[PDB]
Amino acid sequence: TTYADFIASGRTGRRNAIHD
Amino acid sequence: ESVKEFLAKAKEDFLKKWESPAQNTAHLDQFERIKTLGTGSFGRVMLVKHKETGNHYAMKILDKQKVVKLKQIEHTLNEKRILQAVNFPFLVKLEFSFKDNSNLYMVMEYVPGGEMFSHLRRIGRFSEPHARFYAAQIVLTFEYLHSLDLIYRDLKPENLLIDQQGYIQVTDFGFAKRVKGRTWTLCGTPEYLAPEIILSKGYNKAVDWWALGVLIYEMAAGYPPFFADQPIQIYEKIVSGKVRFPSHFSSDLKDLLRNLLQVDLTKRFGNLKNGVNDIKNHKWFATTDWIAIYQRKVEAPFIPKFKGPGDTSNFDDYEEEEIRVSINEKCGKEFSEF
Ligand SMILES: NCCNC(=O)C1=CN(c2ncnc3nc[nH]c23)CCS1
Repeated sequence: TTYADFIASGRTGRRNAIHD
Repeated sequence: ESVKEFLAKAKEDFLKKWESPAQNTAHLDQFERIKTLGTGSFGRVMLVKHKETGNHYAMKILDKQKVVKLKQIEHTLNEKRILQAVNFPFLVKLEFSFKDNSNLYMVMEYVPGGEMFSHLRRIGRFSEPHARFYAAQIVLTFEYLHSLDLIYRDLKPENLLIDQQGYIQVTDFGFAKRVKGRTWTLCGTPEYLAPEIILSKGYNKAVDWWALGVLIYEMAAGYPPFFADQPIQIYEKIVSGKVRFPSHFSSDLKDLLRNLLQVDLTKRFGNLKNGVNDIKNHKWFATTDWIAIYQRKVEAPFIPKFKGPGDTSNFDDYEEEEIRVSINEKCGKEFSEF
């Protein structure tokens, strides 16, 4: 499931901004 | 056209503060530090108590040398100039600002219910009426901000706080900018970037309406429409623009999202001739009373559980660090206007 894929991903915590 | 009349007077109030910004309105010694509520690349935010009134506030601390190193001087001056000038029920209030030898300080109203991010991840996803309640508040806030020629550029659940009555308070204006033309800075958060930002095109306020589409999707689904383990892979997904919706999304929600998550600027809702009213009058918002939302008369679907006056259970725990103030002034010329 997409939910399962998200929860196993590295981006479920607070996400940092980019300013590149 | 009483929205039109509200906004005309809103602009006159903003411009007076924009042209003559408040400066140096408190001092670090007037506050007792209680607890770190948040900390990352963006800086550090602490719960503090104002000694003379006993009021509680959230104090953002920025290291001047780190701002210079990240080349965020102008963005930081943007943030304080803009935040001290705006006034809207769903924007966090800037109560004081000041600087010392080492740091910049922005003292904001303390919002005890925690970040929407926290509740969204724990609960999993919001029901459509619950997500619609928050979305309506963002729609009105962007209408207010954009009429002042402000672009927000960092919408995400991490920047939305929940107050004691369950309403949203937008925080972190680090990327906000007053601009009438196009602008070009690559900034924001990967999952929320509109395609034109990624493609280095020059862009305008339409990127905020794209970000609203990502937020509504993330609230209603529990995950964002474009995710992957690394940002480069996220950008590839965004620029193709193929969105799949969960089977439980209503037909109206999918239609609103196809018009917000629209790569074609000539078709993206918010950006057309009819402006924000294409969104306000969409079928998904048909049960929404926009005036009652603004007046905060709608009963909120979720009320934070709050025990003490400076109770912090709704925020995570962080390693407390010192607030070191060097003996010598750092970056004096860079931040003279702060
Ligand atoms: N790019 C992420 C930005 N994150 C923050 O700005 C933080 C804000 N926090 C606050 N908490 C309570 N009241 C507040 N008033 C203003 N900010 C407040 C703590 C969590 S992190």
